[PDB]
Amino acid sequence: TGLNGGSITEINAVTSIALVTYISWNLLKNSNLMPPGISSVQYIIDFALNWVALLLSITIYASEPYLLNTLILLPCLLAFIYGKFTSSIYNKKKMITQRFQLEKKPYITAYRGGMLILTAIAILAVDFPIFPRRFAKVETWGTSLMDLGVGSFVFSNGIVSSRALLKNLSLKSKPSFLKNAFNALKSGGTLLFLGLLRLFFVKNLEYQEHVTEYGVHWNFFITLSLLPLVLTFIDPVTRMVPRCSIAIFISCIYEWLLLKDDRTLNFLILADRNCFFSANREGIFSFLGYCSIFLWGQNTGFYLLGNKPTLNNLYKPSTQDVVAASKKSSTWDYWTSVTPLSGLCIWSTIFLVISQLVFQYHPYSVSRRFANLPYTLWVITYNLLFLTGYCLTDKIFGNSSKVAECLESINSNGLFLFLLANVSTGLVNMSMVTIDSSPLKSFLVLLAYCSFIAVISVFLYRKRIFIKL
Ligand SMILES: CCCCCCCCCCCCCCCC(=O)SCCNC(=O)CCNC(=O)[C@H](O)C(C)(C)COP(=O)(O)OP(=O)(O)OC[C@H]1O[C@@H](n2cnc3c(N)ncnc32)[C@H](O)[C@@H]1OP(=O)(O)O
Repeated sequence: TGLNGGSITEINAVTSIALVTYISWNLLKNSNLMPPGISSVQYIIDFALNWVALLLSITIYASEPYLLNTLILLPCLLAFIYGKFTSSIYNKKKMITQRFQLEKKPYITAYRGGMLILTAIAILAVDFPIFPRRFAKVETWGTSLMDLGVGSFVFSNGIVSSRALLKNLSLKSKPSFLKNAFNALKSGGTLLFLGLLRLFFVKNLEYQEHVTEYGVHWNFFITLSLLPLVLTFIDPVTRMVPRCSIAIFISCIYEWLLLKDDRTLNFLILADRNCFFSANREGIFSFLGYCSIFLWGQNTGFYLLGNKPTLNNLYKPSTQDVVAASKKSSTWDYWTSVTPLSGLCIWSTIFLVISQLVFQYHPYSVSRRFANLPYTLWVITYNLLFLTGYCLTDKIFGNSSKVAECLESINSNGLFLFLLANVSTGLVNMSMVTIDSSPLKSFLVLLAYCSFIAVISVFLYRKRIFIKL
């Protein structure tokens, strides 16, 4: 680390392989040349498309992603054409009779699985000399590949956590104010406990400082735990204003406070670590950006988790039908009641136009350490623009009415496999010296580790075992 990072135009090219391989898998599956029953060929193809391709893209072919993105796509298209040439239900009454329910979407499963796979690879890949130094994290100002996961995980959690509000809306009795706090504590208990355990153990660890990231005591597992508890209190205010109008206000207030004078920056950068507040400045101050990211994720998760469009679902959680509203509908309810793709396109366009003008006037640059406005804009725009393609692929190929096994397996056992991967890298880091390894040895070690994780994950999934911590 310690070097200025790369650019966005390289990060996009490096990370597009996750969507390219998904499209290739869909094409190959629809080519109909594969045998119907499960076999070794299916597992080999799945493992080569999911795990190995990302490993090659991150490490060896990092200097030529455009050449890698075609050798996977073209043969599958040729096979699809060959199969198509060689080869010899939706009802409106159902939609009328259907009520409002939650549904499990496949592209969300793929989007969650790919991020976990990439995180699991890149956690260990950073300790070897074959991993380019441009992708390592940067201190204060700068952009890199490893500064995006921290925002992406918060965005994904915000997207998912809206189904609780959608479900509780159908309830005929309002839960008490003290009951939601208990629910939030129950949801965040394991993360809070694992975060607190590190404070009691750092003294025994006596590892490197790394204080400048979050502080002496603060941690990411506390930031993830405290968000729902704080956002519980916000609902009475949202009774009067839309949810996004709170994120906008918070972002504007924080940016005005940062750009008003240089005193705040001087305190944040040069102040001595004397008292508790001075020893955890960054962890406390990045909360005002993480809250905005979480709120925007929650707002985005309103029109994706349903099974049919409802009334005013672009900005409000609602279950009212639009069939009765279709009689002499106004010009507002016609535009603010959309299918998932229509909402995603509108929000992507608005955020692109806002960011393209914000980036031309901000004197400073992106900074994860403080989580200022440009970082949030970049994090949100990237995720919206990837979800748009992920959703469009399903509509083009027509499967909205399962996905590769290695994606579902890693999606169904997230936290446990994350901890297992962390322990594995911790073991390899002490079983050998990494910085003095030859490239072939490094590649073999990475391949063996990937195979071990994949085998364990699939074995847990087949036998129907789900571990909740
Ligand atoms: C493509 C890549 C793009 C981004 C590309 C950018 C770069 C990407 C990083 C790369 C650069 C290296 C890496 C940097 C970053 C670090 O180096 S480190 C980052 C730090 N990471 C962490 O701390 C891990 C955080 N983990 C968590 O927040 C969570 O525990 C997990 C593991 C993500 C998910 O946990 P969980 O929510 O308990 O999971 P789970 O119970 O399975 O699901 C929860 C809910 O979702 C529901 N659900 C699940 N699937 C679905 C579905 N398909 N539909 C609907 N609902 C669903 C479940 O039914 C459940 O519903 P409820 O029961 O809540 O009602």
